[PDB]
Amino acid sequence: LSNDEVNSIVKMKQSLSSNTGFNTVLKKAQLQEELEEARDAHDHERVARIEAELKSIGAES
Amino acid sequence: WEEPRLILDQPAQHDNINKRYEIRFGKIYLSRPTMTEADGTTHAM
Amino acid sequence: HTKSVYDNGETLDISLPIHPKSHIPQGKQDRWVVKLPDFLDINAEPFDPRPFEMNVKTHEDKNQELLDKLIAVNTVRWRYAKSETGGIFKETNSQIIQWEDGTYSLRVGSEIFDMFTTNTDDNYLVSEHNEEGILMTESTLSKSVKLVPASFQSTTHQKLAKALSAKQKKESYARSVVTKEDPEERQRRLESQENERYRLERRRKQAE
Amino acid sequence: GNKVHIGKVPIMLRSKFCSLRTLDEVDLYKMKECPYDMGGYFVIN
Repeated sequence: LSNDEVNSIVKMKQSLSSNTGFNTVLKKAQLQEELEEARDAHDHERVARIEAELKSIGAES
Repeated sequence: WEEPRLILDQPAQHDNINKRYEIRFGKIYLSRPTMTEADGTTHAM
Repeated sequence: HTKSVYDNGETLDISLPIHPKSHIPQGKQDRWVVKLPDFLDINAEPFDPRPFEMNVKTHEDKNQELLDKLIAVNTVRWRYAKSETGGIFKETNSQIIQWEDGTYSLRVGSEIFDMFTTNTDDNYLVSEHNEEGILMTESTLSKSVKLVPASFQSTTHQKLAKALSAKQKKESYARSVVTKEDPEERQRRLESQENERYRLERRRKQAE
Repeated sequence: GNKVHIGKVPIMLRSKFCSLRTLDEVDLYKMKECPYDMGGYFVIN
């Protein structure tokens, strides 16, 4: 397989990916980074949506 | 911002046209650390 | 004996226009120079309630808004007061209070600011006559007076402390951002385009 | 004239711009990071 084919297969399985702890942690980190970017831009509307999404994704055990 | 201006000037006669070329430095934007692979894809590190 | 340098005797017949004074000092031509603090302001204009209410400004910055509110409420003002007999009188909101110890205090409303006096010699007040380019003396500035808040519990001091304490708390200049691609991609693609147009330009010049 | 990239600054671990400042206790284990690690150092090469 080529590198591009590997990336395509990984994206396909990510679309198929229901949940994975490593991927959930990565998604939460990316969401936190996006939230701080929105905070620095004084966007009070996006930050509410990002906070709601973070609350929904979180609550681990 | 300690040195916020780079200035070049030129009195063109080649009609006296004094042209000043100046560039200013603005905000600083930082990001979270990121890894850029050889293939081209970038991801959080 | 340092002999006088000027002996020509030349004289100017300049006559200066002088206006009558609304008041005249008694017993001594003495005045006190007072430095104006940041929390105290002077509004020489007569107080106009409607423009003042219509021109109140609201800002997101809490520190600036609080400072403006404090300086506005502490500003020395005056207004025309209609007397009960139908006449008009000048009415002010500021007074000077002298205590039993002899110290003086500037009062605006319920706020009291103490005065600290330091004697100054060879300090005078003059009136400028720009059209003739000469300076006419007015009186002597014997004492320099500083205005100080009376106590910690004074509302002006507490507001100043709050404003200055929260002013230095806000400090964040760099703004975060999210990188989606390689930061070096622009440089390499533009270098490729520049090399391409270099090759084209070299070919054109060799063909020109 | 826009956000031109001037360089990459190494990030001190557990500082405000580190990815581990967030992530709580549980996710710190999934990332193979010791919760007893205190940060305060850089990772060069």
